[PDB]
Amino acid sequence: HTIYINNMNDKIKKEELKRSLYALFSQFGHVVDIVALKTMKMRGQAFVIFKELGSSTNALRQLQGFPFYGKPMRIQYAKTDSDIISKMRGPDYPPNYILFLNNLPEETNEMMLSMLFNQFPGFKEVRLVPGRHDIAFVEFENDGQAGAARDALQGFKAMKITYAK
Amino acid sequence: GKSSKMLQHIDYRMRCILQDGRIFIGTFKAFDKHMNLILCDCDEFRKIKPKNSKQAEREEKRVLGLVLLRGENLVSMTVEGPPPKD
Amino acid sequence: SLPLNPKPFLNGLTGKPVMVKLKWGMEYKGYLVSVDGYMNMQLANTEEYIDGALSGHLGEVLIRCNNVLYIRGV
Amino acid sequence: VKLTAELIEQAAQYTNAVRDRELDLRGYKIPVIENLGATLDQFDAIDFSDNEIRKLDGFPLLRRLKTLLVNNNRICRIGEGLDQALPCLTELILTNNSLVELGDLDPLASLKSLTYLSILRNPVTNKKHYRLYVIYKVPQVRVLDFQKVKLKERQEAEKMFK
Amino acid sequence: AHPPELKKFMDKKLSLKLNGGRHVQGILRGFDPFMNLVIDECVEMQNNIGMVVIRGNSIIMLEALERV
Amino acid sequence: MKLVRFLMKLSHETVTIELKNGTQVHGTITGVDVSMNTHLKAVKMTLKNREPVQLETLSIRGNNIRYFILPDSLPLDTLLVD
Amino acid sequence: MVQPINLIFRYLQNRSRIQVWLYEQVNMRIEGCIIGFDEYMNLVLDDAEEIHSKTKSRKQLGRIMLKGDNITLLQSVSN
Amino acid sequence: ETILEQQRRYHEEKERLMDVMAKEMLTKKSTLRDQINSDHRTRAMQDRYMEVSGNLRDLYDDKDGLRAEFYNRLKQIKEFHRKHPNEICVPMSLKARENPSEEAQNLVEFTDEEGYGRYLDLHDYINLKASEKLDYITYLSIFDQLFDIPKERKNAEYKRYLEMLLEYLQDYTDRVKPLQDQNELFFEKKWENGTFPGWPKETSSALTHAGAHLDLSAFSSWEELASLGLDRLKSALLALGGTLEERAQRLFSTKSLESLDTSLFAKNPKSKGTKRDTERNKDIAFLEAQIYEYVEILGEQRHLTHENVQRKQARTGEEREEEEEEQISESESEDEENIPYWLYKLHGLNINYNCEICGNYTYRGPKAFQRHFAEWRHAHGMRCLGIPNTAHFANVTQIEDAVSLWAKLK
Amino acid sequence: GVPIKVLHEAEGHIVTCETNTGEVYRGKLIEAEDNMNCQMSNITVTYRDGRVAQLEQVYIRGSKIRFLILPDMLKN
Amino acid sequence: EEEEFNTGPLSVLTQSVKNNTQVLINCRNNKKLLGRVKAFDRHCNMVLENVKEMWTEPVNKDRYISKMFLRGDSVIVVLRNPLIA
RNA sequence: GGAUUUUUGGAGCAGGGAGCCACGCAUCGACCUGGUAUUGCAGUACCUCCAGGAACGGUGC
Ligand SMILES: [Zn+2]
Repeated sequence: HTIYINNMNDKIKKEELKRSLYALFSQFGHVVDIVALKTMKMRGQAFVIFKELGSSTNALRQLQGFPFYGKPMRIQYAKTDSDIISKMRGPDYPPNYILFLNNLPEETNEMMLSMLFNQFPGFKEVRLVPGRHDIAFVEFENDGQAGAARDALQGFKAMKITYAK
Repeated sequence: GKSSKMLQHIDYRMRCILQDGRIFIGTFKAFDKHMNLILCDCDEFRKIKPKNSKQAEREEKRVLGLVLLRGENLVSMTVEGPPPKD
Repeated sequence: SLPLNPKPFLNGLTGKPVMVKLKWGMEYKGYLVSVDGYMNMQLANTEEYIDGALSGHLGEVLIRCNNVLYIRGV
Repeated sequence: VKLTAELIEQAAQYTNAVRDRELDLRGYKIPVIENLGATLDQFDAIDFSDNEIRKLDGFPLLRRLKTLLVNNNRICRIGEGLDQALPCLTELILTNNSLVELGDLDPLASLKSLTYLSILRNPVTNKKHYRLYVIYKVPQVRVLDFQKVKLKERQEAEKMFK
Repeated sequence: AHPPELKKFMDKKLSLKLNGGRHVQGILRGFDPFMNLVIDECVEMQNNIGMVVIRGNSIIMLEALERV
Repeated sequence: MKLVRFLMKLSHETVTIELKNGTQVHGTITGVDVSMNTHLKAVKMTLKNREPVQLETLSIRGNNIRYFILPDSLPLDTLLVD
Repeated sequence: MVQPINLIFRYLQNRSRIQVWLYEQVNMRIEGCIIGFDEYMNLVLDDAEEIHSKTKSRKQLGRIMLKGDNITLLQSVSN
Repeated sequence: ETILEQQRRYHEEKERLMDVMAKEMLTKKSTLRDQINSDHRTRAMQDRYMEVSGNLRDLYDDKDGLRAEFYNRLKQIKEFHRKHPNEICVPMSLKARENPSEEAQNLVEFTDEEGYGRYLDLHDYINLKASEKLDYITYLSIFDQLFDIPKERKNAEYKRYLEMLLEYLQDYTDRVKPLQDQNELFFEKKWENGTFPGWPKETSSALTHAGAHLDLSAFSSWEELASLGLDRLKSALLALGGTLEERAQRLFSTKSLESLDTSLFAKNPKSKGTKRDTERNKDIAFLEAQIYEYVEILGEQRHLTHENVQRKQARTGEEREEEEEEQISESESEDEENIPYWLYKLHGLNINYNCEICGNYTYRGPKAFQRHFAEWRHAHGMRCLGIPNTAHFANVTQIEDAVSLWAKLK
Repeated sequence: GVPIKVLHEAEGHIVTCETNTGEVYRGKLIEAEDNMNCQMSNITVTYRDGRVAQLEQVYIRGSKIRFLILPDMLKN
Repeated sequence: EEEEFNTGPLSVLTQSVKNNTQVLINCRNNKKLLGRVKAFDRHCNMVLENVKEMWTEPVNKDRYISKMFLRGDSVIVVLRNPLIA
């Protein structure tokens, strides 16, 4: 639900860094809240949390390693649930790290599935090579990479994306 | 006795000069024991009372609308206009 | 110690010299005659102390309770 | 769908990410931007992103307006009354927009309070010496494409297009 | 004799501006009928003064930085 | 006992009122309330370092008024007697 | 809930050092040991002192009965 | 950007703004005749319309009906004329277009908003027929531009001015009838022998506000006319004119003093006498001239306000209350008009029962309440519940019984 | 009083409160008291130096409250 | 009221009203009004007759009032001493 | 009905010189120039250090 952005410079102020993160995430959509603590435990770490996970996945796909205040900010899915996103919103294995389902139309190939799972930094196995070319199974070694991959591929028509839980 | 000193300015344009030096002129439609006047379409001026100024007849005039000025912060009162027809 | 009110302390300070310091920095130090129900003080033969220096004695000065900031026996 | 006073009143008014009042007119696809006077300067930000506005003009008087987020739109031009209409506008995010001409960003040079510039994924920034031209035209702009401008960058930008 | 409506800012971080150009920020634990607010671990802005009690005469305004 | 009755008994009497801010209004007081809210008719009011303005009526509150100087012909002995 | 009057009564029972800022006066504040208080929140300070915010100096005042109108914000002190 | 196509669209919008006003004039040409009769008293060079056609509300042959409404139509026409001149001033100062049209050609959408919108937003918002104003002036109302006493440029509010004059005189001897007689002078009467002095601080402070309110009321009454041109003409007439002339007193100065001759009257402004008056009382004399020009422009409106004040003074209490109610109804209206008891006891009818499913409908007797479960609007109640009309849905009379519907067990 | 009764109905609308210290806080008031004490949520506060900030929740008591500016619909 | 004023801190103003003695009451506007009080109140409100108000702006001045119904708000310190005699 | 949110006030006092521009004191707090430090999942009065500049801002006098 939030795009956690890291590897940023700590020389920027908290309000200026939150405004820069909001201006970077404003291309993907409106931002609900911004978390930017300039303490030594989280120096250089700031993120924007939205009510919808799709805008956060689009922001994590767009502004990963882009030039933001002199440093390449690597943006992925949030490992922790945001206090604003959870309040806007309102199964322990779900969402699992392996998305294995059917109905993968519009020329879904093994190389296309590998290029889609390359956005996930911890992807392990990709199996999309059937006779009907419908069932695809992408398994990742990291939960936060597979969550960002599912948020990026959520809406690629619709197609079925079922976690292996 | 009659207690008409607060009701004579009821629904009439009165200019209450506050203790900070500013004066709000407006249609005070309410009277109370604390002499708190709520002025409808009030105009606030802080420099001086505008009485035929040849140099600048409109200076620091702010339209506050329905602004309720309490009687604790008031310094003086004056008659600046009649009751509005609207 | 024992529970003593500030009104009882101001009543026990009567018959002894106390200084009523106002909000403007000046104080009147004299013998308080009596205390009122609203903690009002009247010091007889009070001497005025302004900015740490004595000014003069004005006699029996009845200081207002809201105007006087503090009352301290000395 | 063209913007109107009823749409401005039905737009959401809440706190932004930097604790600012905003008017959420985003996702409207309005071909002409107008009816900005109904807010009565109660919103410091105007979010009209992902719209179909071609020329950035028609804005009404707003003394308390500070941000104008019009990113992911088809904004290929900017009006000449930018300094007269939004002199207190500090941020104007036009990321992934239709900004191509260098003269289209010439109207953003007159905004003296403008400091944040986010014009990424656009053809105006892809031109030759585009950042130097933007720094030369807008010396008051501190952030351009999420990058700070220094005195060495100002001395480098003062040579070309002087 | 009515009490001040500080139930939303109770057990929450709020900063109240006092007289003399000072501010006290802390967690409010209660209030009084004369708007006397007790803030535990208040900070005078800086340095903290611990548990403080502010009278309602100098209490001008209070703004909460948390959820109220 | 109280000066509020002596202020309220000074109707249709010419006196001066110096405010707490320093404004001086001289004129005939038409009526005063119990909380020293005196309404004066045809009272000329002058602020500090400014020209005076003539008004038909002027209401002065008791908190913002510093001192009410009554006239020498005002019956203060009759006003103090209850 | 703990009231400010209850906290002042607990401080007067403990006889510890408490400092109260002066209303409309940021230069000087009162401090001392509370022995008791009245119904109008006027605390009686034993061995009172005038703590300076800028000068950082204390002037001896003794037993001072300060009215509650001059109190702006009262807290405890270790010294 | 296509500048020639933008200029063609601006010319089409100007033609549509002319045609939309032509359709409004053909629908009600009485407003144009009233505006021409109002502008004939201001500008004399313009030609006048036909008197019989303006009386019958006709342009050539067709007589239009009577249409608050005239003020709203004048404000909408002024807004349309401000929009037309702005679009005129905007435009006053091929192969590549055809090749770029093929990009993103696979779009299932309709594009028919090129030139029809300018006519649709200017045609005299409403669904079919709810307002005579267009979409640009759909929120326009005369309540924020006129007071209750004026009633959409039909009268004037002089009671506040009379009370301000009484407060300036610092007495209670001023009545309602004397103020309208005293203000009737405001060409040299109000400068030399007026009701109040020319340089009084109490009188002039109310007089400047009264002149500004009279100019605002005249602008609200002639918003369809050229207000800026009328202000420029009134300034040019005062700049050209020496206007106040006498047989023996010659020319007076608005100083409040006369001159022996016109040679002395021109040289008096270069001395220290008239120059201090012109430097310290230019705004007061300009406000007096604007108040006199507004009173001359709306002297029929001032006479109507005086007649209404005289009718309210000479009427009774009930007649004045009825006149105030009629004025309020005119001001706050739209522009365009549009058995025994043993049966009651021994049948259960003494106790009434309501069913929550049928919109909480109350029926007498338990028989009708249990006969709700086979009904028509109560069947719409189960349709709103989402449970099908079954015996289990019939057995419950509450809304919470829909959680045990067909999509609960199988 | 009449003003104490009229001030309590100002909750839920966009109104401003000007304090005696010069702070003007304009926003949607959650509730208002009879002694000119108002609590607002999602408001903008302007200082005497021209600085404007945004507050998620504010509460201005009547001890240092100078005036309250409400909408023109409550005047009629 | 009367029993509090005769014996408490208002006893100086009560004795001045009883013996027609001049008292110097300092006002809050940097002035001091010296004169006899014709009456007294609970809130130290006195109607002063022949009150001379001396204010320092420090230049000594004087303003004389034959009658002055002074409000009890501005009264800060009222020094009662042998000034009439 | 002189004890904090309304009326018996915690308010008074000090703002000018020099040549169309700059200022007397203390305190707190954003900041500009370069080097360096953190690769960290946080809901926050406020948070890296060294070096220079401050014609920077608010408060009382
Ligand atoms: Zn039923």
